[PDB]
Amino acid sequence: QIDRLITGRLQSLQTYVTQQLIRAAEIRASANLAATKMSECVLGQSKRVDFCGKGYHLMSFPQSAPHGVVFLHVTYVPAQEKNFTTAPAICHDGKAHFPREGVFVSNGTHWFVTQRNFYEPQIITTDNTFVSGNCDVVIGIVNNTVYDP
Amino acid sequence: SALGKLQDVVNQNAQALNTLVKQLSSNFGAISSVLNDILSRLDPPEAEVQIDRLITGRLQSLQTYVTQQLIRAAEIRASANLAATKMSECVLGQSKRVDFCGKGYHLMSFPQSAPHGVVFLHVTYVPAQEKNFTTAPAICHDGKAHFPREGVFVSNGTHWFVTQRNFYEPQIITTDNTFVSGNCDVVIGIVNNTVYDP
Amino acid sequence: LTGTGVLTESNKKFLPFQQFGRDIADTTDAVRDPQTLEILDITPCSFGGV
Amino acid sequence: YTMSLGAENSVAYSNNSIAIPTNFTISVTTEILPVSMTKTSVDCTMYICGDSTECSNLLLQYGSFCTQLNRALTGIAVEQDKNTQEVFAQVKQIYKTPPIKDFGGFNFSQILPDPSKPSKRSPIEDLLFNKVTNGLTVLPPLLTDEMIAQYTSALLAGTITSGWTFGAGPALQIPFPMQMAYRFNGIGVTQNVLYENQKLIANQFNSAIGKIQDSLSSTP
Amino acid sequence: TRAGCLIGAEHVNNSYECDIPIGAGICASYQSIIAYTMSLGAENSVAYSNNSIAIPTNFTISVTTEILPVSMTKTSVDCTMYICG
Ligand SMILES: *[C@@H]1O[C@H](CO)[C@@H](O[C@@H]2O[C@H](CO)[C@@H](O)[C@H](O)[C@H]2NC(C)=O)[C@H](O)[C@H]1NC(C)=O
Ligand SMILES: *[C@@H]1O[C@H](CO)[C@@H](O[C@@H]2O[C@H](CO)[C@@H](O)[C@H](O)[C@H]2NC(C)=O)[C@H](O)[C@H]1NC(C)=O
Ligand SMILES: *[C@@H]1O[C@H](CO)[C@@H](O[C@@H]2O[C@H](CO)[C@@H](O)[C@H](O)[C@H]2NC(C)=O)[C@H](O)[C@H]1NC(C)=O
Ligand SMILES: *[C@@H]1O[C@H](CO)[C@@H](O[C@@H]2O[C@H](CO)[C@@H](O)[C@H](O)[C@H]2NC(C)=O)[C@H](O)[C@H]1NC(C)=O
Ligand SMILES: *[C@@H]1O[C@H](CO)[C@@H](O[C@@H]2O[C@H](CO)[C@@H](O)[C@H](O)[C@H]2NC(C)=O)[C@H](O)[C@H]1NC(C)=O
Ligand SMILES: *[C@@H]1O[C@H](CO)[C@@H](O[C@@H]2O[C@H](CO)[C@@H](O)[C@H](O)[C@H]2NC(C)=O)[C@H](O)[C@H]1NC(C)=O
Ligand SMILES: *[C@@H]1O[C@H](CO)[C@@H](O[C@@H]2O[C@H](CO)[C@@H](O)[C@H](O)[C@H]2NC(C)=O)[C@H](O)[C@H]1NC(C)=O
Ligand SMILES: *[C@@H]1O[C@H](CO)[C@@H](O[C@@H]2O[C@H](CO)[C@@H](O)[C@H](O)[C@H]2NC(C)=O)[C@H](O)[C@H]1NC(C)=O
Ligand SMILES: *[C@@H]1O[C@H](CO)[C@@H](O[C@@H]2O[C@H](CO)[C@@H](O)[C@H](O)[C@H]2NC(C)=O)[C@H](O)[C@H]1NC(C)=O
Ligand SMILES: *[C@@H]1O[C@H](CO)[C@@H](O)[C@H](O)[C@H]1NC(C)=O
Ligand SMILES: *[C@@H]1O[C@H](CO)[C@@H](O)[C@H](O)[C@H]1NC(C)=O
Ligand SMILES: *[C@@H]1O[C@H](CO)[C@@H](O)[C@H](O)[C@H]1NC(C)=O
Repeated sequence: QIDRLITGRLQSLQTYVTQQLIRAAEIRASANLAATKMSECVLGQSKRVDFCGKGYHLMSFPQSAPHGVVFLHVTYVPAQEKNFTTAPAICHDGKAHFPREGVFVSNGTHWFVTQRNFYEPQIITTDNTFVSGNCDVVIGIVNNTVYDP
Repeated sequence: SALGKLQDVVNQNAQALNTLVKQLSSNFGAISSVLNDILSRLDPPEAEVQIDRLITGRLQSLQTYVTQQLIRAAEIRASANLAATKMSECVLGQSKRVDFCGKGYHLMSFPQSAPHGVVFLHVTYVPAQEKNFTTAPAICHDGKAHFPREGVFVSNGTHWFVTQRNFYEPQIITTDNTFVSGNCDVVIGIVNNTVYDP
Repeated sequence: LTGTGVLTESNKKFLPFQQFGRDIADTTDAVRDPQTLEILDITPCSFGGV
Repeated sequence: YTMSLGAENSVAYSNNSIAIPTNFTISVTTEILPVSMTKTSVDCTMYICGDSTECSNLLLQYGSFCTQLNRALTGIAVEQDKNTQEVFAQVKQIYKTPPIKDFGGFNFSQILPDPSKPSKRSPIEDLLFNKVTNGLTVLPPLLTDEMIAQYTSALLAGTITSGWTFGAGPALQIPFPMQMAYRFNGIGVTQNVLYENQKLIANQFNSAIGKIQDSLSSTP
Repeated sequence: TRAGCLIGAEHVNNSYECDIPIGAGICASYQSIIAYTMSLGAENSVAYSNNSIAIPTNFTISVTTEILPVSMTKTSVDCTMYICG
């Protein structure tokens, strides 16, 4: 009778230890993920999409929790978008001009260059554009003047 | 104790094998742990019972050994996937991920073979010998606000310069390393300094 | 009802028909002395790892 | 019903039109990750047999099963402490914020430790700790909750006062409206946008931090 | 201690790095055997102000080791031979 009780309790204890080992593997994977988020979102700014919150990641703050960690991801979300007419290049003096960092936009009558993630229109100059080739190659090039300072 | 991570895996596997070998010495409630002794001592009606007890004990031991072997195989597979990720991102490229390829700003990495493992020599850049400077967000000149294109405005006490952010290399604040956005009335903490024109 | 434990005074007020006490895990942690109607907590003896 | 995935959003695509954002929202979101478990240890001999010597004499016939169970539980117990060590102890310098909280309008009082509380926790961390409710032994964790809160306080002080520089070497101080501008340039937005609209970004950040505290206090 | 009763270790008021973990913030070390509350790290107050920056003037090329296990010993057990021979 004691042998029956011993083998039953030993089977119960082996089952408990096996499922505890499986849960320990799962918790170790979650903790490795949490250490990766601590290194990449808190100790630096991450370019990885949706790794440190929804939106363009700015920073993160760690908070202790009972058997856990809570990351407050501070992110940048674009808002209040506006339509503009765009072109890949500007044709001027038989030369093709491409934006150095931004994008050509038009509000209907005038052409500007702006940064990609925020509307900040600037006059298309030689300082924010670069010249490559003529106007015969680029599909969709439009005619506009390019100011010279 | 430098190579303790590989030696831990080797010791765990050898200890699991030693436990599995040691479990043959247990009779599990039978009269003996040796099968030849039972088969040479007993008639098959009672040797069937003794062999059945030995079989269920050894089968329980073997199933237990296979269970922790599969758990350790999952752990080693996760570690090997991590090692393959480090080989792809630290050796075959330069990684922007902080502390993924060593402490500091990661420059490059070297792989080295190890018994059942890999050793990454992470070559990183650590800043050192830092110095205080008085800083400003923008330079006010001719009613216009000037901001650094890639660097930062610093001052050693009397003169203003622009430098790259991770190394002190002072340069004259010009129109070639600054850009103009707005007037001086909006930016909090803007200071007055001249901006040279080449 | 037999067992091994440290028998201390208890602040649990039993109803007069109740004799023993159980926790969530169905272990006898409270009991009534039959001689004098008083309630005693049964704390397990303080075993530990060495 | 048959479930609906999401609202249809026909994007107005054409070959010469673009959509450019004119504004922004500073959005703070929560991510909760488990790190460790309760470290449990089981006396296998006492669990199977208690104090019965005949039971232990019969249990010795099964060999070293109890040793394997105890060793597996010991490995789990030290793995939890290793997990907490890898997650929270990523800095060897304990940083503190300056006594004057002049960060250019940015408010961190909900995430910095409260000096009035004896546990030295943040209000958010205090709310998080309030919202969580036979041979068996529970081993205490190696790092107490006070020291884990101290580690998070050091990480917060480092990322507020020194940027990402403390994670790559010595902590190099930088004003927070400059740190923010650097982060803006990391996501491809010019520094001027941050500087011109610094009051609005600080107000949005403080409002989002308050909404985080309200959402944690209002969601079970 | 909160972990239990510790016999044979002299409790000190100083804080060091953890050598042998006891638990609940208690660690032991040999120097006789002493027991202490661990020190998390060296204390460092960053000199923050709203108009001062720290710029590095030099650098260190630092090489660090990272050891990662890849495989185990490939063991196979004949189940019939192990149980029965
Ligand atoms: C597109 O933007 C340009 C530049 O902002 C607009 O041109 C201005 O129009 C206003 C309103 O008549 C005038 O007061 C300014 O003198 C104009 N500036 C220049 C440089 O011409 C233009 O009107 C806008 N077009 C549309 C359709 O909105
Ligand atoms: C943009 O300007 C170019 C050149 O200034 C224009 O190309 C001319 O088109 C006319 C009419 O078809 C031809 O007679 C010329 O020979 C072309 N010149 C060259 C150099 O190719 C082009 O048509 C203009 N596009 C727009 C939309 O105004
Ligand atoms: C900050 O740096 C500037 C540039 O190095 C220093 O200006 C020089 O000062 C020396 C010392 O008299 C002169 O010989 C040079 O002619 C100065 N250069 C210029 C361009 O004027 C300035 O003195 C430094 N300030 C402090 C407080 O050390
Ligand atoms: C930086 O220069 C600006 C522009 O010259 C100064 O602003 C002037 O301040 C005086 C004194 O209050 C006023 O009378 C002027 O009307 C201001 N002009 C403008 C355009 O705002 C500013 O005070 C200077 N700052 C420092 C620290 O010297
Ligand atoms: C940009 O212009 C497009 C095209 O005119 C707009 O798309 C339409 O928006 C209206 C407004 O409700 C809808 O009724 C149409 O069904 C949309 N068309 C398509 C193809 O989706 C778009 O809204 C404009 N964007 C902005 C920011 O004004
Ligand atoms: C950009 O959005 C912000 C809010 O997200 C706008 O700020 C609001 O401005 C209105 C009117 O000026 C005020 O009533 C609100 O109180 C402001 N909100 C905050 C949080 O300060 C801002 O005006 C928007 N800018 C543009 C150009 O649309
Ligand atoms: C930062 O935010 C905190 C909390 O939102 C502000 O503290 C509040 O101050 C008001 C005005 O004195 C009190 O009525 C509240 O009770 C305070 N809240 C708490 C939680 O203490 C604080 O004023 C903000 N600014 C600074 C510079 O700390
Ligand atoms: C930059 O200046 C600050 C303030 O003058 C320095 O911080 C002080 O450093 C000394 C020396 O360790 C300490 O005794 C003071 O307590 C510090 N002050 C504060 C407010 O923390 C800092 O060391 C300087 N940095 C450099 C690189 O020279
Ligand atoms: C930057 O730090 C390096 C340390 O690697 C300095 O190089 C040392 O310079 C001293 C003084 O001449 C020599 O005695 C050492 O032998 C040099 N070390 C090495 C490895 O070459 C370097 O001088 C420092 N530079 C500055 C500007 O501080
Ligand atoms: C866009 O397509 C229209 C036809 O639908 C064509 O007339 C126009 O030239 C195209 N523009 C570009 C930039 O490809
Ligand atoms: C820094 O704070 C001081 C007050 O101590 C203030 O006078 C000064 O204008 C501030 N500077 C900036 C750049 O915010
Ligand atoms: C039982 O005997 C005890 C002995 O002191 C006495 O106090 C008590 O009144 C008796 N009756 C009951 C119901 O306990």
